[PDB]
Amino acid sequence: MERPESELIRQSWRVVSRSPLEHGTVLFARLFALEPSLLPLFQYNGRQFSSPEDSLSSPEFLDHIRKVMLVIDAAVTNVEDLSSLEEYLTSLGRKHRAVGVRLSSASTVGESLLYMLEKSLGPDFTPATRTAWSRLYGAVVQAMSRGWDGE
Ligand code: HEM
Repeated sequence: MERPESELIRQSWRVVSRSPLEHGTVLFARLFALEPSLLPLFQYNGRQFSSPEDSLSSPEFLDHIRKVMLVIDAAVTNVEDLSSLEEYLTSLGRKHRAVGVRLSSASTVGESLLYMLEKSLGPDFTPATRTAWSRLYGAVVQAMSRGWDGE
C-alpha cells in the first residue's frame, strides 16, 4: 500500500480497535440487513439463526466477530507490506471453502466494513480514507481468493 494510504488506515483503525466487538457488531448487523441470506451460513450447536438479532445473542458468533476483527487488525498492522500476511490470507480463503462458503458475497462484506468505518469516523471518513480502505479490502480479498482457488 502507498505511504499516505497506510497512515490514513492506521489512524482510522485506532478508534475501532479500542472496542472491537462493538464495532464488529455494527459490521455484522449491517451485513445481515443488506443480505439476510448470509445468516444461515453461521450455524452453532446444530441450529440456524431465525433473525439477525438472534446472532447477536450467540457467544459463538460474537467470538466469530472477534476473530474477524483480529484478522483486520493484522492487515492494518501489515498495511505497508501485505505480502507478510499472504500465506495466512490464502489459508483463510481455503477455510472459507472448507466450510462450504464461496466468496461472491465479498463486495457486500466489504460494504459492511466501509459502513462501520463511515459511522465510527463521521467527518473523519474522508474520500481518501474510503479509497484507502477499499484498496486494502480488495488486496485482502484477492489473497483470500488465491487460496480459495488453485495455489
Ligand atoms: C466473502 C464473503 C464472506 C462470507 C460469506 C463469510 C462467511 C464466513 C463463514 C460462514 C465462516 C464460518 C463461521 C463459523 O462456522 O464459525 C467464516 C469464517 C471466517 N471469516 Fe468469513 N466470510 C466472508 C469473507 C470474509 C472476509 C473478507 C474476512 C476477512 C477478515 C473473513 C474472516 C473470517 C474469519 C477470520 C473466519 C474464521 C476463520 C477460522 O476460524 O479459521 N471472512 N466466514
